[PDB]
Amino acid sequence: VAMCFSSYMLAAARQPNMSAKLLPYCILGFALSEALALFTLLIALLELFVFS
Amino acid sequence: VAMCFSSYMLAAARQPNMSAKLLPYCILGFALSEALALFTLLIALLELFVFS
Amino acid sequence: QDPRKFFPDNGFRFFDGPEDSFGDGNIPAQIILTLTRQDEFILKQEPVAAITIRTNEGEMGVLAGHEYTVQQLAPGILEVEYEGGKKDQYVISGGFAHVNDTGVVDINTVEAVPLEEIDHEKLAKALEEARAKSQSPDEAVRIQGEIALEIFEPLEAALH
Amino acid sequence: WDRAQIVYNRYHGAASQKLAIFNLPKFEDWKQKLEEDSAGDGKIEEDGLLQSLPMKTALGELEETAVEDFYNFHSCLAVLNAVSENELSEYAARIVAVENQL
Amino acid sequence: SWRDAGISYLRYLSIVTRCIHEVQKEGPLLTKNVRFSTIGWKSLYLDHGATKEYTAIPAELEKIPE
Repeated sequence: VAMCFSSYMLAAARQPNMSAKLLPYCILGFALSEALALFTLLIALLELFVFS
Repeated sequence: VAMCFSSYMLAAARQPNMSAKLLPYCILGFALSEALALFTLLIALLELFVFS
Repeated sequence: QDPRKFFPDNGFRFFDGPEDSFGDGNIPAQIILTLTRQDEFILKQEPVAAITIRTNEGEMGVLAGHEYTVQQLAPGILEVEYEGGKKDQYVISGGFAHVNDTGVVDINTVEAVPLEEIDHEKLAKALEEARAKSQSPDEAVRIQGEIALEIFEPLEAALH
Repeated sequence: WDRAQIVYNRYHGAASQKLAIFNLPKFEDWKQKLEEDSAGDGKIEEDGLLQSLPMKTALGELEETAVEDFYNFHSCLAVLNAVSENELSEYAARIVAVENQL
Repeated sequence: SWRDAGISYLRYLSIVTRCIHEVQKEGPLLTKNVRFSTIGWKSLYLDHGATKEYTAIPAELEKIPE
């Protein structure tokens, strides 16, 4: 996550006028990384609240 | 996964002209780096719901 | 009044700069060097096998097809290596190296003298002067001695 | 200043000492144009002009103080070439303006 | 170092050049090169009718503009 956002910052610092075109890709990678966490978070919540 | 997109930002910040030629490989890496995660999740979903 | 009797030329247009290339797909075998002191070249587009520059980040070494990079030259020595295996060392006073992917180098400097035109005896005298100048507590002399010592130390290291 | 037009005399030959100009931009404007032309693709907008997009990226790789030194160094070389060319043009046109006096 | 002292990159280059001119051997090349470091120039500006020096930017390299 933070790698993605940090890269956006450093890229815009290297090329500000490109900052609008790099922000989409950032979000994409972000969400998908976060999505894995959610699945890792799904199991940990799927493993207690239903299983006997 | 985000290492890939972050690197694409850094490259497009270095050479924006090349951005269009870099986006495939980026996606390509993401199409497979994420797949392993699925192959790590499938077990956890194939381990529980079918084994008694 | 005459309607713009004069129409001066742009002086930039009298020079012939390299045109950078994208995706050419060919690697040069030997670079085309061009070293310039204040205004006059010492070398004009010479074939060269390799070259070695000094910077603040450290010493770099350039060969054919080196990546496009533009950067300072720290005041020190500069080694050129021709295809015949011989070498040529030049002392410089700052500058900017402009490298090309196609294989072109423009090392624009303020001075360029071979090491052969320098004597260690005359250098030894300047060393203690610059050092004691660095010792004197005064901003006018300390910085000057620091700069002189900065240029002299690589010379004292290289002549040995 | 926002633009510096260094006028000088170019020595094309002993019988040809024409005018010439160096239109130097301002540092802040030069940096902004460098970024705006480094983003987009490389397309010359004037015949006889060279593309320098890789240079305008690699200078972005270069730190700030070094870019200011790049600007000042190259402007200094431009001024120096102007002074040398006018020196030679003076010494070449003086001969013509002296033989006609004779 | 010299950076925050106020002197520019170009005066630093000229000082390094002057040092290189000091150390190098006696010969024709030194005769060509001493010309490229020696200080002879000035500034001047016209008053109502007379000349006057603009000594705010000095030629000597040790000094700092103000």
